[PDB]
Amino acid sequence: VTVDGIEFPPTITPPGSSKSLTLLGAGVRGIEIETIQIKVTAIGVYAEPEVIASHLQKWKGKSASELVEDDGFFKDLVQAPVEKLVKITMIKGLKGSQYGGAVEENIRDRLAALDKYSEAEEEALEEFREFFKTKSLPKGSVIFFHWPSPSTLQISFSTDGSLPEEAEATVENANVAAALLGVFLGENSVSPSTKASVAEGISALLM
Repeated sequence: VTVDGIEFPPTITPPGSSKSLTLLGAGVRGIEIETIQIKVTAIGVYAEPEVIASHLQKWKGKSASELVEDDGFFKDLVQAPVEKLVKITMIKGLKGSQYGGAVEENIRDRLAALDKYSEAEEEALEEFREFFKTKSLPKGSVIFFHWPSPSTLQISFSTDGSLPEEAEATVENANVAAALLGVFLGENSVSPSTKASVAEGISALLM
């Protein structure tokens, strides 16, 4: 499986973890320059297939096109209490503070909309901001977002693109954790391509 020349492995064990997760789908974050789509990142989404399948039973029989159009499906996915991992490979290089500010803005907008942005969420976003502050994210580098639990976010990163040995940082906050996942799979998604791919992955899995 490859996305814009970036191959996503069928499985990944999250940094520091023992549980092997399976690729559900992958896509890109696209931004436009005067109507032209530019690919900035490739995004791969991983979870435990047997396990996540058992929380999404209600969606069996539905095709990819049907899941894609159903917002409750992605909500289930986001909310499902199983281990998840998102692997992001940079296609255009960015400053960590740029990548980090963009994600933070997305999350904050989501928390605001849900009316779930209080002091705790602010402090968690600070930790998230702190992670990317002095980092550079060149072409080919990789960020790992790992949700061992829906309220626990573990982050790591390698300039190399190689798999970190361990998680570098942990952010403990249910709302921010879930909103970040939503950046990818949610109403607040930056990547319709990833969502369509994950839908196509899960559809096939449920049959």
